[PDB]
This record gives sequence, C-alpha cells and structure tokens, in this order.
Amino acid sequence: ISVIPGMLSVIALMTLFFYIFAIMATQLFGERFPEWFGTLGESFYTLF
Amino acid sequence: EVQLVESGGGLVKPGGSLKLSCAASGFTFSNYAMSWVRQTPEKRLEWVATISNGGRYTYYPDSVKGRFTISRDNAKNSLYLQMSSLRSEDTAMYYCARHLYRYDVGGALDYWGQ
Repeated sequence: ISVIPGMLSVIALMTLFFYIFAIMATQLFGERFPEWFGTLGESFYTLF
Repeated sequence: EVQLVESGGGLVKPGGSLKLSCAASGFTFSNYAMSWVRQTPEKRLEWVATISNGGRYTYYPDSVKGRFTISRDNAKNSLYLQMSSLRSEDTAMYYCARHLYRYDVGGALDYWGQ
C-alpha cells in the first residue's frame, strides 16, 4: 500500500476520463441500444 | 426453422382481463427484442408494446399507458402480454414480431406471426 499516495494523481485523472466519456456515450448511443448504454450507471460498466 | 404462433383470445366482457402468449422457435431468443403490433379490422395498423432482450427496459405508447403488462422469460423461450380493464375499441387482430438487427430496439420487423 505504501506506493499509492505517490500515484493517486493518475487515478484521479483516469476517473475524470471515465466520467467524460461516459456522459458522451450515454447520450450518443441512447435512443437505441438501451441495455448497454441507456442510463449512466451501466455506461460506466460497459466502458469498463 | 423460424416460427411464431400464438394463443389466447376469444370473448371478454367490458371489465375483464386476458393474458396472451407467443411461441418462438428456431433462432436464439436471448439476442433479439420482441414487440406486439395490432391490426384494426378497418384496415389500419397500430403499435402496442416492445421490450428489449434482457427484459429490464420497456416502452409504451401514451394512449394505453399503465394498463398493459409485457414480460419475458429466457429459459421458457416464449413471450407474454397481460391485459386488465379492457375497453370496446380493442376489437382487432394481434401479432407478435421480432426486430431486425441484433440487440436492438425499434428498427424494422422481419418475421411476424399469423
């Protein structure tokens, strides 16, 4: 565990990229294809 | 061996219910979406319901909202539709339809019933 506080910045950046691409994807591909990208709390799962 | 037949129906008094079915055979039923389309006897078509493959997202027209009930069970490989508190303008023909593209909702409809 002693390594992660000198590594937390990259983790915050990657979480920010997930938030941005999730909110783009859930309104681009959202009319059709409802189960994968429909809400946002499953578009996180599909991008992961 | 793609086939779609039906069951149920008959006569219901105004104030009753009816629970239909749809038998599906030949394709892989857990990779399409499925939808009921009705045909009035005055030669006009109308849409009733639809449901995605996993069974969690439904869609309904506003003219019959909150009254019909549609569901799926994957292992049984058949489709349901549950009605309650009917009206008089439901004297028509019903059908059971599969969508065209995989995993999709609301595209076209390629193979109906009878």
